[PDB]
Amino acid sequence: KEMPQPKTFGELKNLPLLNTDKPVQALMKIADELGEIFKFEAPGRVTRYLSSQRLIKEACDESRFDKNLSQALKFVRDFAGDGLFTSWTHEKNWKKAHNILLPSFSQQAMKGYHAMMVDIAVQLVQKWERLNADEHIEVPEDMTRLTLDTIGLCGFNYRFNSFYRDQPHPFITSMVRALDEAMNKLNKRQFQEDIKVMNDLVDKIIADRKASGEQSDDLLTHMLNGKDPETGEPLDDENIRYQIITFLIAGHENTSGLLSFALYFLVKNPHVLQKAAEEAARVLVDPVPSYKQVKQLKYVGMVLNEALRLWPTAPAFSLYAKEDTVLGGEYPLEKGDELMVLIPQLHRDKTIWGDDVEEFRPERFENPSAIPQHAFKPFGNGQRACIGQQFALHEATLVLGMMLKHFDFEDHTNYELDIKETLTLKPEGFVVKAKSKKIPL
Ligand code: HEM
Repeated sequence: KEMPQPKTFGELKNLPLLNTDKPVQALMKIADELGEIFKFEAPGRVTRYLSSQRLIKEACDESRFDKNLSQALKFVRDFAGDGLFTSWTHEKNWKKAHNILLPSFSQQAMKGYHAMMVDIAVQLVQKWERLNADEHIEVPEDMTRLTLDTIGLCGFNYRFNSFYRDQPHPFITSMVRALDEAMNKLNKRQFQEDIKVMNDLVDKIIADRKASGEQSDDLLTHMLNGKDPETGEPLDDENIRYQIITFLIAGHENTSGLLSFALYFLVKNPHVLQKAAEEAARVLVDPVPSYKQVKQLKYVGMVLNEALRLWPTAPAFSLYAKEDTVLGGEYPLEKGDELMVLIPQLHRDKTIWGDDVEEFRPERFENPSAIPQHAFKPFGNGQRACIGQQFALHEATLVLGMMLKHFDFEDHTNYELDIKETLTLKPEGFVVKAKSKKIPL
């Protein structure tokens, strides 16, 4: 009935508790200690962190709670604007973009993006094939090159050519610096210059495409051709720009983290790596994988879900109460009160998953129906769930499948997991050696 709360520091309230490089990891320890719900205050502000499936299922009731723009999302809005990720649900442009873009992100739509995903995946595998004996792989670094380039190509048919560079394309450098700055705020001159570098490139590409009239298999074509069924209006060019920025911003780091954490768990669990590699070998019988083959990589799909269980790479989302309501028969909330869903803790709820929650066991997902509703939420909730979910999973399944077909892997440093936190999670300094199986690529 009365809510637990961690240590306060006078007027600073709980804020100093998050004065750390790893705040989600600190929050998980507070959840370990305090249980399924705790109050957390800062000077301007109050939230409640939820960790149990029992309470989070109620928080996922869209008649009662809607997505909140957290402080992080308000800072990111300085360059992401009213794109899908940083808009309120009742903003006109949220509904308009959601209606136009939804079918373009369906599983069916992945058939159209597949060729460009494969173009970048082959670049990754060729890079590793071309390493000499004395060399290792920087895993998150290379996964980030891959996901950035894939979203650039599928998003607006632009090649960042990350596998041709030590220093990223200047748009990437500006984007990464811009995110870092907004996360650090939780400079001003540089922030503005980086916003400008981002808008100018994206605005140019939109302008070039409208001029040529070329039709391609990318999201920019769908957005130029789209009309909202409700209002009948297309997106304007400004909003199209914010969406392109958002796909890069919302998508690249989470998908790179997922691939990195999956490879981490596979090298730490060689029996699981072997079962996954055996599937990859049986299924991916052609030098270039087909869309239908990726669909047949069931166990690789399970590996990815179990990596998302333990370390969901967008680990928290924020909600507000639409009206006064009582949570779990115990905790009265007022209209506008905010809740945070602490996804890594939810995914450790022993009442759902059994006592072995820290173990990496992809077989938990053998029968996707046996997972209770709202027990597994790495892509958020309801109409404000990740629009990129099918894209992320097709990309990750394709690339992991190819990695497992083409190489044997060695954890040559006996790497110790260190999770770096920004807007996303990543296994910092994770490195491996890959020995080629010398299979036609
Ligand atoms: C494993 C990779 C990914 C994870 C774990 C992930 C996670 C999430 C989560 C938890 C949300 C909800 C945020 C909130 O409630 O505040 C979200 C929203 C969103 N994501 Fe993803 N994401 C991933 C990949 C992608 C990719 C590849 C794209 C684009 C190509 C993308 C685009 C978006 C967009 C536009 C939204 C906002 C949707 C809306 O509210 O209409 N994400 N993501």
